[PDB]
Amino acid sequence: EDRLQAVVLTDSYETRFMPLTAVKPRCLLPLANVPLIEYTLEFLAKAGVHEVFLICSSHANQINDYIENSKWNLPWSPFKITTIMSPEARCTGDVMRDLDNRGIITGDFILVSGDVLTNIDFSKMLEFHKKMHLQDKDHISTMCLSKASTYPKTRTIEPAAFVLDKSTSRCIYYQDLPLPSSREKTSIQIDPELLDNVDEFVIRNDLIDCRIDICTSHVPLIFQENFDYQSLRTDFVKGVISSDILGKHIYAYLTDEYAVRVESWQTYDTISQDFLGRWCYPLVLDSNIQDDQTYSYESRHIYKEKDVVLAQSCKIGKCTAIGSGTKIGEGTKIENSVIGRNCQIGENIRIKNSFIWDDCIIGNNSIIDHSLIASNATLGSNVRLNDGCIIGFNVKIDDNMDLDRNTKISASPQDLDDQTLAVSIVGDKGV
Amino acid sequence: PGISSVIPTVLEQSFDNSSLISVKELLLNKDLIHPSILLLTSHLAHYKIVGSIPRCIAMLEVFQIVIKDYQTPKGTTLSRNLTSYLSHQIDLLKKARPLSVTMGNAIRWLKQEISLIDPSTPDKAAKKDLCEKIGQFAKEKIELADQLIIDNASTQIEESTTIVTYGSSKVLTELLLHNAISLKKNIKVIVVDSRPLFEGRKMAETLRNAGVNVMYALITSLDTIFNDVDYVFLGAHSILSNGFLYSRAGTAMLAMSAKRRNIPVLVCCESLKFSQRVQLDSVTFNELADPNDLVNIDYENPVERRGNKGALLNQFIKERKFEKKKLAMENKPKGNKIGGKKGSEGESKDASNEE
Amino acid sequence: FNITETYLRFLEEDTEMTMPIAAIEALVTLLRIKTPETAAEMINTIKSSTEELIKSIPNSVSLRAGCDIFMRFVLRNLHLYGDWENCKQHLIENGQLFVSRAKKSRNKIAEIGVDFIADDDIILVHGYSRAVFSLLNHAANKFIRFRCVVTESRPSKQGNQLYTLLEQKGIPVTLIVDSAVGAVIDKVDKVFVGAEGVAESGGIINLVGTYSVGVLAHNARKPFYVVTESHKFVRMFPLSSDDLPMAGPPLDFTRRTDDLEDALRGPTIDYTAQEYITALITDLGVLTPSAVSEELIKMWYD
Amino acid sequence: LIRVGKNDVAVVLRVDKEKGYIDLSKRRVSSEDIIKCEEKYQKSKTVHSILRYCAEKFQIP
Amino acid sequence: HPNAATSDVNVTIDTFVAKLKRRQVQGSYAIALETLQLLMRFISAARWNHVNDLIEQIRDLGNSLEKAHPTAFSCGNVIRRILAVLRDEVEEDTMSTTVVAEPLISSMFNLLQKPKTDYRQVAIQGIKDLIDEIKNIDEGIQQIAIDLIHDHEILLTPTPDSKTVLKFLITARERSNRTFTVLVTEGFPNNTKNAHEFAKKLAQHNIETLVVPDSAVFALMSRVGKVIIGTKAVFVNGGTISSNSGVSSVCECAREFRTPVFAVAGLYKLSPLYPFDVEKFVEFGGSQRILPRMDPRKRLDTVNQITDYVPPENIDIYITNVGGFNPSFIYRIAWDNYKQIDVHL
Amino acid sequence: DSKTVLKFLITARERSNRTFTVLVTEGFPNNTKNAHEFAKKLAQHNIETLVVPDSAVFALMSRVGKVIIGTKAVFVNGGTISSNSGVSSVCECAREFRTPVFAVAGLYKLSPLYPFDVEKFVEFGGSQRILPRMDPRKRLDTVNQITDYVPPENIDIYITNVGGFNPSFIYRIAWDNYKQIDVHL
Repeated sequence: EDRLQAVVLTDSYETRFMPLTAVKPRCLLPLANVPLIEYTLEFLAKAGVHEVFLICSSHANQINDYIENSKWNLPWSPFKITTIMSPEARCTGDVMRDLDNRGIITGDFILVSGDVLTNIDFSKMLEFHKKMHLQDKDHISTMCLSKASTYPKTRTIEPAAFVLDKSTSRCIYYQDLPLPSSREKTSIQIDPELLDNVDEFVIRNDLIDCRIDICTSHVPLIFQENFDYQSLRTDFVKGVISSDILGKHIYAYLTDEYAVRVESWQTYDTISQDFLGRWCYPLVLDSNIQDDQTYSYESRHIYKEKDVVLAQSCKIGKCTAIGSGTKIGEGTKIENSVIGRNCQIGENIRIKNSFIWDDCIIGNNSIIDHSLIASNATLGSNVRLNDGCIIGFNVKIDDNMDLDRNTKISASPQDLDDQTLAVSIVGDKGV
Repeated sequence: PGISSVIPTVLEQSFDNSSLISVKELLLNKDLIHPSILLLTSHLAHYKIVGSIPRCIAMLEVFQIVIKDYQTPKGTTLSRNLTSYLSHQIDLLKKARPLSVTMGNAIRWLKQEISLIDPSTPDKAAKKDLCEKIGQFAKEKIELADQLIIDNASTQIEESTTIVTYGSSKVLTELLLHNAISLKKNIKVIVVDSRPLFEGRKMAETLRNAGVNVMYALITSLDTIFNDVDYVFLGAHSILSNGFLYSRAGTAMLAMSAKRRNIPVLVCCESLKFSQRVQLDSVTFNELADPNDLVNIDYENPVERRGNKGALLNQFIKERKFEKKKLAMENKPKGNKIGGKKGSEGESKDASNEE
Repeated sequence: FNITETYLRFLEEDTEMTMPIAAIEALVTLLRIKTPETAAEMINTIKSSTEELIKSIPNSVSLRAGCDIFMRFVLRNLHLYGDWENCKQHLIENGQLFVSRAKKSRNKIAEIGVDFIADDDIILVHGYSRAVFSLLNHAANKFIRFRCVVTESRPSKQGNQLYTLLEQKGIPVTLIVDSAVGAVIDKVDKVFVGAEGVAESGGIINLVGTYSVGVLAHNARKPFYVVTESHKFVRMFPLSSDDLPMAGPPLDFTRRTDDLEDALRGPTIDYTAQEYITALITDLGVLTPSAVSEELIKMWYD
Repeated sequence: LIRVGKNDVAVVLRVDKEKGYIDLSKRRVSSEDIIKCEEKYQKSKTVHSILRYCAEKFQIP
Repeated sequence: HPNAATSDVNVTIDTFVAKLKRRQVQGSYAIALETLQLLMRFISAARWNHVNDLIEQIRDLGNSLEKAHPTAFSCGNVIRRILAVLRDEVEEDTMSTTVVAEPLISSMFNLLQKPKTDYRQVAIQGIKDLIDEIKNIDEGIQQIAIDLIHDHEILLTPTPDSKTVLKFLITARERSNRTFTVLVTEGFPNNTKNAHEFAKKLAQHNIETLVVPDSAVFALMSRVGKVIIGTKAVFVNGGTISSNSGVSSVCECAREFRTPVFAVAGLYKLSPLYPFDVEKFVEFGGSQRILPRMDPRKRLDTVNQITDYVPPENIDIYITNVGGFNPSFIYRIAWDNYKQIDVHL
Repeated sequence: DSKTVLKFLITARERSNRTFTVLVTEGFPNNTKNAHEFAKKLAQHNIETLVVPDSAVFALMSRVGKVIIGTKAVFVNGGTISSNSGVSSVCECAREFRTPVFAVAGLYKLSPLYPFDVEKFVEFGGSQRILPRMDPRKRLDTVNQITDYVPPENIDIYITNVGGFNPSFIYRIAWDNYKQIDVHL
């Protein structure tokens, strides 16, 4: 039950964020107006940590600085942050190998890939895991899966068709399909290797990725043994099914309450929206986590920090949130959009269903629809943006532009159109 | 032949006169009875959507169907044991689900029709005309009235709206749909739901089927909402000779709240649903159902958990009962929308003696 | 020929004429020029004229009501199924006659229906209506002992005018402030009304401040009354406590623009609810409880 | 009642042969005459229908 | 002011914060106990020497606690009481150090006109006093309780969430010769299970229980005689924070009907700071708890609130462990427990 | 007192299964004897009777469910003049505490004349049965009224031979049997 170490895969899913992640590390980017790492840390604490470990890689100095800044740094914390520093660029097998080389591995150690923030109480889960362990020697690792709104629709990267058990809760098949977006390989398989032993076959698909694992003493040794598992989902579960290490059990925890991990950009937006609303049991910003935070709760699902001002006569839809150091002008038509920290507003702006990051000037006469504006990137006069316009680092949107739907703009100070220098591409400008 | 017996749960102490109990599961009945009516009654009994408007229409349709199917005997005339049959049917209906004001009206109309064409006519000549007459009546007194109401509603909004809503009534839903679509205004709809039979959920579904900006709440969750919001609406079932609102469940509290927060409510009325019967209390005659209406816990209707509660007769020394139809305050709702566009509830019986 | 011109014609005199009575007369005059036998060339044209009049309005309400009444009368007229001439003649006649009847009605109001102020019951009156003043003057004439109370009218200084009209009789009166209305309910008996129109819902279409007064009356349980020449039922439904067809803006939210200007736009028309009419003085006999609604029903046959 | 689609029998009272103002009457038409009117109207309708589809097909007014 | 000065003296602040945030602590009593323990820890460990400086430190701590959590009030109140206790002793000490003291009674004009050291033991004693005060509220009210409700009269009871209220009801019910009927409203999205439990308990207790759907209050109001608020926190102008959901409407109804509204709570729940608003105080529950689905539920923004506020108007009487106080009187009581400078930190 | 009201009561009592409690106010002057007679009649059939003092209404009105009056005179705006003794205060109390009021009435007993002032229609009564001997009457001033008027703000139902009607609606009923012409002559 007690004494459990935390190991979290950081600096791993870079470039999966299609424009971002190159100069500053993946996790250091400001999520919901305040750093992503903190939420994850809090979650870990809630679960039950005794020492914090992250597998940092991309530019370690900044990570070190962050650690220095952080609250877990000085004596008062039950757990300190001392990140594992390794050679540059390596996969999850390689990461595991590195960890093994380093040495600090325990019995019931915790392994979470990427960054996650959800509500479900973990103590019960832990207890269940322990019980399972107490049953037989062959039990391995824990899966986290949650139910969704009947039919799948906003799921293409990970629409896993889980064939599952009710009596023992154990996986039978795993498949990722591009069927809702590109109808080319519509395929479902039922393997016969565990067919005439289970009998209670349940065919399901409507479940969401969390990538949170409680790992026993078997896992790192297994990793060390088999160099074919460079990944952890598509190869691993299949291998387990196939009985590479013969006759072993895996758990599939099924919860009625909502649980999703961080993956893409629309998904990120959805997560943010959820956080803003009361979709997960207690999660709030107004409670204040990181030192200098001065957040306060308001009615009509509205979040306001201190040093926050919005002016009179703004007839609005529903749900708005503002960061600190913000001055908002007069006469605006707004529906379900979010404005970040130290963002300035002149006059006359229409906004619908949006999220805005750190220090982004919403210029005079501008429309933001389902589109993001990132750190130091600013909007000037007469910009007409549409649904899903992704903006990265230092995109200085200056004078007169019209960008179409689903357009992606490059970040780091290359592969995709529209660049960092003055005005985004409508009339060719750059180097 | 037919026998009642076996009643579920405790009978409490108060409200002990109304027929509400018994024949839920079918086990032996009378011989040469047409079963469509029985089926309809069963449907009515296990219904969770119906509210004021459609039941009577459905009944009318069923009657029409019966008439169309009706066989005139080879020896006897069109009405001899027919009346007996009708009586039996009525009794069955009563046993199943109480006959409302609308139902009474329908019965009266039927009687009138019977009086009009009395024992003299053959097979496919009388009923051919009768059916058509009925159809014409249906076209006239109901659909057109509804249309009129809709049109009244259309004009009733001038500049800007933010509304809190409640009710299963179809007319209100239709109005809302109209607001959403063929008016293109700055409409806002906040939904209130009720526990015994689900209406709010249905309303929400309907809204979704259009794609509207929708807030959602319940009976108790009211106070925090009003922190800009103006209009309030309700839907009534029937009004008596007295002028008091003899309608369904959670309306009156909402109305009171609205009154307190300083912007009143408007309810919609029908130019047929008025009764000779006189009552001013809950005890006289009320819609009463089995206590199974308050069993389900959290989120949805079909879940069933073995956690805290799940017994009725075994619950010793306990008196579990609930009300469906309420008698709302007379002075509280301001506007009423009938066939004559607009007017106060000081009318009461200004259509009853009009006949 | 114009009804507008006719309306313009009467200004300084009046006091004797009663709202629609003059308007109705004008309408009748307009009718009896361009062949009143036909129905296609006539009713539609009349309606158009009425619409034009409505469009042209600066600040007047009861005209529409009057027009509606006239229309109703016209409708009533042609049901005899005899000949077109006689009915037409009757129609032509019924305008001056109607006007005459108004005076009779007024007389009836002033002699029979004046037993509400008799035992020195101090009358709380605001809003200048001619009927009210007639009642006052004819009370003075009968010697039926009385005292008057009037709240100061200061959007356009009608209060002074009212005071002057009260000096003609020669009876002591007092000034009242409409914020210190809560201060005095002690010796003044009941609240009586001179207004602009009668509502479909039941309440009254009145001037600058009325709802507060109504509230105060309710608190004090001293019954609220309306004194009018009874044919000002305007086709308007006040569905809420603050929504009506209005001559001006509803509580006009002004911007800080110039120096001492955008504030004098006082909400000079207001309303109070239907549960306030204990009695209303009507010329068709003293009938109130739900009388207006009944009348409306009779008119629209529903 | 009486909205859109329902047929109303009428006799012409007053015609303005100058600009266009027509007066009509329902109650003046007798119970025997109503049927006749309907028949005529039916016939008229058929004639119009006859000269509608045909007009469309050859593509002429 | 966050944690910086605390080294090997006090660590439990973080634990307290955790308890506040993710809810491992449940019930106001428990919170109060925790607060007391914290105070004890502070006292047994921290360095004194000066008195004013100590007071300042305490104030700072209080401020920090406030910053950490608002929805907990009992915790705050206890601290304030302790501060007040300290204050009198401090004043006494000052009076001795200086060496006229009292004219006739406690008097005004004190704010206009100019007004080695031991205190640890006194502080300890104050904590003990606070504990004693907390111990039992019901054992101090139930003597002024079987005094209001009588035979053939009918009660209306919302909020069975406060543990005191249930106990009070049970005490009222105890008698064999007396008979009365009880109506219990639900309050769906936050208090249904609790209500059900209460109903079950009533049934067990040999009393005529009546189950009420939240809608059917109006069709039974003609028979209604009494109204009891199940409050959790008390304020300056008499007002109270309820133990969540489905009270306000009922209260309003009662007011409309002019039907008696009593308030049962306790003077440890009494706070020396005004409810400047309701928005900062009352929090919302979970929007997920009303309606399922998620992906098309972005459109379906649903509203649900836990806690409830009642105005200083619908409330009438507050019978406490001491006795029957009133909405326009509780200020003095507050003062008697929490002193002048102690309110503003 | 009247044989209509009495008969109604008898009819009510006939179905004795219905739980009804009879509270009778004595009525200070003339009504006392009549009340006693009524009680006696009730006792004849076997009906439970409780005697109420006229002073004590405020201490009872919060408990009383429904009120029935056997009035003599019915009016325009919904008010009534009843057969003497303390009604107005009771009605006021009812209004304050919110209490439903029934009335046994007849349309022939209903009057088309409107009562406009309290100063006229309220009838003062004799001080013969108040104080014996007339020498204290020199300086003191005894104020007494026998028959009283009711404002329409209170009563809500008029059960007649036809049916129950609304007070702010009874004018129509009256006019369905009477005219506007036959009032002032």
